[PDB]
Amino acid sequence: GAEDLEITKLPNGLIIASLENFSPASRIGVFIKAGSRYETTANLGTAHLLRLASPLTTKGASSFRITRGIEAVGGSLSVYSTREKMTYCVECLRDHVDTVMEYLLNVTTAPEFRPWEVTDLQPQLKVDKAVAFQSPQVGVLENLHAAAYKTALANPLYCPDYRIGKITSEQLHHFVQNNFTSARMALVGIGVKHSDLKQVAEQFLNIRSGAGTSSAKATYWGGEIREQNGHSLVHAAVVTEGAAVGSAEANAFSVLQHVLGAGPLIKRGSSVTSKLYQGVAKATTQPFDASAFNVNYSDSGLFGFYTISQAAHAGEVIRAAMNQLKAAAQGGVTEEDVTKAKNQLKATYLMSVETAQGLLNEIGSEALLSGTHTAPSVVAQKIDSVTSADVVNAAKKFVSGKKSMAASGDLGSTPFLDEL
Amino acid sequence: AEQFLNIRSGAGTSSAKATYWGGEIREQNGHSLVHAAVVTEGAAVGSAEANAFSVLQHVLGAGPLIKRGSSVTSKLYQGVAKATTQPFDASAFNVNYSDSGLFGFYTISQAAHAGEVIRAAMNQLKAAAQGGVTEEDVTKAKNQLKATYLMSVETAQGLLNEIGSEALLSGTHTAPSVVAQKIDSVTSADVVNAAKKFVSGKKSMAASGDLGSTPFLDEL
Amino acid sequence: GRLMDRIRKWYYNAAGFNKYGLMRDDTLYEDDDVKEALKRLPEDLYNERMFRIKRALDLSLKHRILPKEQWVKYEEDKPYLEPYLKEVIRERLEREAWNKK
Amino acid sequence: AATYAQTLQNIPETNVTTLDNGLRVASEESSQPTCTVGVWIGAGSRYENEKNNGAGYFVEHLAFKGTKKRPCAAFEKEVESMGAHFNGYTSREQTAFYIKALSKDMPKVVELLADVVQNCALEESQIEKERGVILQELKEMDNDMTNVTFDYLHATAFQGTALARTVEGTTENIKHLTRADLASYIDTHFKAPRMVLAAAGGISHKELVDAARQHFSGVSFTYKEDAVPILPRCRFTGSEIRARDDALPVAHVALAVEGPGWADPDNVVLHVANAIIGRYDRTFGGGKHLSSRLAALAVEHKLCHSFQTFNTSYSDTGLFGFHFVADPLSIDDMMFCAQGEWMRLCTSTTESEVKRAKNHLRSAMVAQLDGTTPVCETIGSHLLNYGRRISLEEWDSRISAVDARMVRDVCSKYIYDKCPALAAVGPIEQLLDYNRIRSGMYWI
Repeated sequence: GAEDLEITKLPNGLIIASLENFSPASRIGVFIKAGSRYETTANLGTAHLLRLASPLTTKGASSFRITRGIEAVGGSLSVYSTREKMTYCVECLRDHVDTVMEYLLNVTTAPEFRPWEVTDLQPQLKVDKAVAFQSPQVGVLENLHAAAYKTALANPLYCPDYRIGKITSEQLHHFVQNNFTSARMALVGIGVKHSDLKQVAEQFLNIRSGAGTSSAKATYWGGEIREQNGHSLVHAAVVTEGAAVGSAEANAFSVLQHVLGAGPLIKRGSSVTSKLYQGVAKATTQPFDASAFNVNYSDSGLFGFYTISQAAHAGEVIRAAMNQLKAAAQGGVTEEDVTKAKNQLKATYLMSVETAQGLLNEIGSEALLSGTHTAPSVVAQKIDSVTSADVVNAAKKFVSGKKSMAASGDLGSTPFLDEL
Repeated sequence: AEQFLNIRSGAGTSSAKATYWGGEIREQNGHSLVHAAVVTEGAAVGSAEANAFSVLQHVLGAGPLIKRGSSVTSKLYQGVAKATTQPFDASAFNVNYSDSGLFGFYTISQAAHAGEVIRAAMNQLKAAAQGGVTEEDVTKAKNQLKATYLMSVETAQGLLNEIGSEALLSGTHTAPSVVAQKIDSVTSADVVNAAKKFVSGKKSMAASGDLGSTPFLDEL
Repeated sequence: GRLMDRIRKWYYNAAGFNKYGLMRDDTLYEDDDVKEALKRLPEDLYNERMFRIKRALDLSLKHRILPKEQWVKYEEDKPYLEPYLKEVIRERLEREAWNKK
Repeated sequence: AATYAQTLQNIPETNVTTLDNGLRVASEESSQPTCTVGVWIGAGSRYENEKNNGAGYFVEHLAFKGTKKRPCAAFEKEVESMGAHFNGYTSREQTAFYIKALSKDMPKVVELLADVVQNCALEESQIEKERGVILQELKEMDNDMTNVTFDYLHATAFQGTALARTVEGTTENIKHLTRADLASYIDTHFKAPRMVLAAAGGISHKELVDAARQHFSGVSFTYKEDAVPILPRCRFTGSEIRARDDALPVAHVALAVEGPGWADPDNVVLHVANAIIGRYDRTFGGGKHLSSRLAALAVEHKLCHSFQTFNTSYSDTGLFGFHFVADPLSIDDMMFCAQGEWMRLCTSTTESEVKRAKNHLRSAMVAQLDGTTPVCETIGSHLLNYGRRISLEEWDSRISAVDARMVRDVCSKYIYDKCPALAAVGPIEQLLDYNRIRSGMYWI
């Protein structure tokens, strides 16, 4: 056992990916093009509430059976989502796939959003959002997207406060009817035979064809949102419009990322292979952190750096992170740096798929925003095929582009976007 | 004051200079009404350039004088009126601080119509910076200003405030005839210039409500 | 069959709650199921039930009833809760059955 | 397609070969381009004494700051530049250093590992720097109630013994430990017969062991050197420690009885038992419909922010209990229901409950082998604790033999009428009296 990865594409545009790795456990998932991106000032947060609504009664199964049912076979059911993609997946031992499938099917294609259930659920948005925001890390990213854009992506990933309790069963239904359409959905599935996963997608996935609501283009604003809140630590993120998914310039940034440094590889260790880290290190004396920030969205992307530092030293720390970006845009990139990075990137990519979750994600992401599976050797071929110039250019694009900044903490000594 | 006050001498902590940023803070909160304010570095207190703005203020229109009435003498109001159809409000915003000041307009309008309403308020500002100010408008204003000033002192509170404000940021009492002399002594040009300073200067904007149709500072 | 379909109309008038302007569902003893159902009623239905009931209590204390014109007519009686209540009970029976299994 | 039963059988076997110096080499070869290899050492704070407590942790901090063959800068640059991830940890009875890299580099990796455990530089200047760092990590960890509570749980449950100590050590030990003590610790504990080189991913057992013989040399002379030392047993004590700070927002409470220790089979039943009670946290969407009774009650009565059951094992002993986080005014009811559920375990478990508990347990064990690092962790641990690998196929066999009747007997055997160990931190005024708790240990 060890071979293939079939991938049909039914009549209505519903893509079905599949790979049998003979694992004792399966993991099926419904990827969908949907998220706070398609929200309008009128229905903000509805995507978030929908995320928390996965366990509510459906036309085929009740709130009670959904949970007891899945749990009876040691299974699990969860919903992960970004500003533009929502994944509903379930895990369980091979022998229970058929059982767990019923609920996955029901949740994504037959919700009832009964008013009362929905009313009792809403206060959960307050809770859910409260734990997430315990990481300053999350607050600035929300504000970043709100400063980097004027629409679509500018929309927060967590239901704004004023709207908690105001979302309606209508909005949920309408959001689902206009986005969870066969042409926007993919039924991926590790640990199963393609014929089986396909026979399912057919006789049962009802909500047929369509493309429904189309997200407005991602306009770029380039704003600066600051948040004075006292924290001894200041989190700052400065970016610029970057590459989009499957963009040619993408691979370039991803590499400039590792060159600048994106995450430590040695526990409690210093990062020498990180120009950005190393640069800041020579600038400040106290504890801190700095990384290359890089997001690639359907019709846009963000690139820059993210820094955490003691308040009084945010000034020196941010400047440093900048000088290190300019210094790179001016040919401050060795042919070797480009070599090292390329490896760290290939390695990171390859390790990030040992996880049942990691693999399903990789597979399904393609099968949704493509319909094909770029072989690993191909993705490799595409990565190293990035010149030392491409990298220096990416860096240039940053130093020149219009920047947007998001920071939070005791910003008393934190510089403004126009002072960098 | 003497034989009693004790914490004394010096001027202690000095405030840092007022640096100008020119940012744009938006607040999405759902309100059917959107409040927006667009300004630019205005004039300081005690500054000669003050009087000019104060007047451009009345010319553009700053507050109604007739209950439930329309403000014709308000170019800004009148301008916006021709632009939108639904209820709203618009005024000349003007603040004068020790080492700086702010000037512009403030607008309240239904969400969906904030776009048209703010544009209107703008066009009416540019239109004024391009000599769109009659020698009469300058005359009317000057009166509304002198009147407003004079009425704003009938109040025990209003009077003490006026008096005390000078005795603190000065140490003298500019006679009412003098403040009058200073006000009308403002050319029609001064006014058109003030307006220019706005259209050219770097603007900062603050809005809040269902900003779904509210424009960004860079779209004005 | 349309036999007791008459008997009902008879009983309905014998009962007499319609003289208080009450719907059949307004007269239900509020046990657990009924209590849950009531929490599910839309706002408007809920407030209408409330006024009807308060109105009846006031008549009851006064020892009066509504004028004959205002009595609810057998065929115009709204079974506004029966739908919710039927659901609440199935859910319960589902859980009960499942918890034995 | 293929059944769960079969997929379990077709799992590549774990190869183990012992060298001549006593070191054991094991691995599970997969078809993966990326791999994980590292050494799992049977050492930790339990092996420390009152004077070197924290050394093994201090050694964890230097383990990566360079060896003698290649100083700090070089070492890091060499690992970073090959896209390899270097990580590790140290607990009460087990330490580890492992690397995540491409199978291609497997041999160079093994050389790096062996260089780390055998040749730590222990630079005098570095030590003074990690000294301040560790002191900082102490103040940070001091604000993690969950760990402060488990430390206290050990501190009292195993009071007056080695297991009573924390892994990081004391403030004193850290302010004074010497280059010598750190050297001594390494030279005393990091030894072949007590280590295991485990690897998972796309790797040839043979290529592994070959690269092993090459870099793991140090062959012992005396019989003392290759004899694995038996630790003095740690006495358990039913008792409590209450650290009260009403200023803290929520309280943490942990209760536990003495567990059997790695070797014992009952641990399979205990884990099944823990699955019945399970866990919870305010973000479990299942809410009031969760199968776990304690979870349901927690939801229905807002009993706590979260709770977890655990069966922490050690060589000769362990801790079987639960920990919850609740608001000052719900501690009492939470504890009440919790102990209540334990009594249900001993007296009235249902086949339905165990049936479900088993499935949850199966998924859990499978989920513990989701990746190379986790498979490697399992191998290193199993060898060091069971002296061999236990395949999921075996685990499943054992797990499937458990039934209601068995859960009740095992639980009664470890829980019923036992004096527990209690640790409570925070605004705990409403939780109270050991006596009252002790009574919650009997009569369903």
